[PDB]
Amino acid sequence: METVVGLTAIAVALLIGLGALGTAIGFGLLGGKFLEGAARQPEMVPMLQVKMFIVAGLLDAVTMIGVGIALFFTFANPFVGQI
Amino acid sequence: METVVGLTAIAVALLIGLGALGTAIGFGLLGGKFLEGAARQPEMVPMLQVKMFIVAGLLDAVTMIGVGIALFFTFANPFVGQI
Amino acid sequence: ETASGYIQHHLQNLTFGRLPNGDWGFAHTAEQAKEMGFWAFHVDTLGWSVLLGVVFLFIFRLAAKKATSGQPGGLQNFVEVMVEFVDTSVKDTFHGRNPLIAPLALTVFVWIFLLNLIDLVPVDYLPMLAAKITGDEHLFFRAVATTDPNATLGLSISVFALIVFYSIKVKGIGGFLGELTLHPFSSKNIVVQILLIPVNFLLEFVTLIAKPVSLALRLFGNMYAGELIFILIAVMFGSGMFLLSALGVALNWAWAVFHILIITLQAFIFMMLTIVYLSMAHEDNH
Amino acid sequence: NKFVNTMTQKPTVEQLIPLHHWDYLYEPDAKSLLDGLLVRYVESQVYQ
Ligand SMILES: [Zn+2]
Repeated sequence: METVVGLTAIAVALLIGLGALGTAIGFGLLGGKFLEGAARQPEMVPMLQVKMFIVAGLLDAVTMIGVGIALFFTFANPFVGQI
Repeated sequence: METVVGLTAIAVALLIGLGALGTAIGFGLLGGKFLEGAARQPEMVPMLQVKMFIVAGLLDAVTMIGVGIALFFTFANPFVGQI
Repeated sequence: ETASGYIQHHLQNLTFGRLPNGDWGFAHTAEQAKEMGFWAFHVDTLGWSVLLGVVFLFIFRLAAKKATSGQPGGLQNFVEVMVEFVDTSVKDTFHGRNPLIAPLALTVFVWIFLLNLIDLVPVDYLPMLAAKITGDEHLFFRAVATTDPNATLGLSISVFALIVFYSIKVKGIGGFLGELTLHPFSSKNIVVQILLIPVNFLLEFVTLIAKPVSLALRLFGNMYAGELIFILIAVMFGSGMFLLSALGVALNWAWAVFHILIITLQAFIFMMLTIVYLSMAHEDNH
Repeated sequence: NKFVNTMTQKPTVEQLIPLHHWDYLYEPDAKSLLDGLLVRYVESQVYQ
């Protein structure tokens, strides 16, 4: 058990950590274009905002599937049941 | 068996974590150019959005294969039955 | 007591459920609370969420049951600045006639802000006042309701029901499955559209399920990590030293000055994603 | 003189130097373009 349980804490840290790394760089690239678009067209700000939040759903989908399987490995364990 | 099951937990975290990292940065790049184009040509926005979703399918294609194989390695295990 | 025991006690909820013999009793230990299954209730979460929601609507009703339509009194001037702010936020995103979207956004913003604000009061005050009023010395009691994943999941799974509802109510059952299987990729050839249904379903279904989870866990993560830092800074004062109980005050002050910005911002993001996700369920965005 | 009609010429003093929601791509710097376009505008006013 000690290895299957200790290598599940490393599994959890990579599922949430690699997702935390990619979402902070992805929203910083997406947001950098939203703030310039908001300057080039001050009257388009309400349209640019609703379109940015549509992209945000695509940007975080795989990251959020990983914060769920990581929480599922932290309070339940599909590997410990296999001895 | 405890080493195969423990290494499988890390294999699963590595499949989804690298996919989360890649798609989040990929959509940050793709979506950033969609907001840049939407600001210059607000008449083109409905056409640009259709072309953005054509590319979104190519961007997440391999990532989906990775999360499909990752879930397969948690609820079933092709390695445990090979020992 | 030890620092580990002090931290372990602050992370347990007041649970009530099916004991080994009877459906009427409070758990006295964390294990006795984990034995209680899905058919249990956190009485501190439901006692803080319901009490703060009724205080908000009662105060907003006092300024609606007697609205002047002329020069406003101090109370109604504030309530109208909030309704005007929410209505403007909804009109810059939603263009339809739906009467539910505007009061929902006001309810979501003001309630979440109040459930988050109780984190600023000192962390041992309410837990000890509950123990002194009850006569116990081992009573579990957590004040900040948005630090419980069940409370934040309840708020998002309910917004998700309204998203699946309005999507079927205006697009029809055919339009709901159409956006879920014929969008974003469509083709004239019958063999091609059938081979594109699995690809369209993977793309659209994943994004839909991620909406409620991301709304609940963004709120839970910012509040749970926010209170953990206050509990950890309180252990610096538990040491009893002088040059540590002086450094702790600076960290607590700096963290509270930072946390009031986070508490205000998290209520605004939850409101804006509720407005955006309900508005994109009323039109074909593709 | 301003050409009011074939029978009337009006002498005038006119100021020169002290002079839709989409943007151009501005291939060279927009500030550089302005520094050039304004000189062509004053010359075109003097020529007219
Ligand atoms: Zn569509």
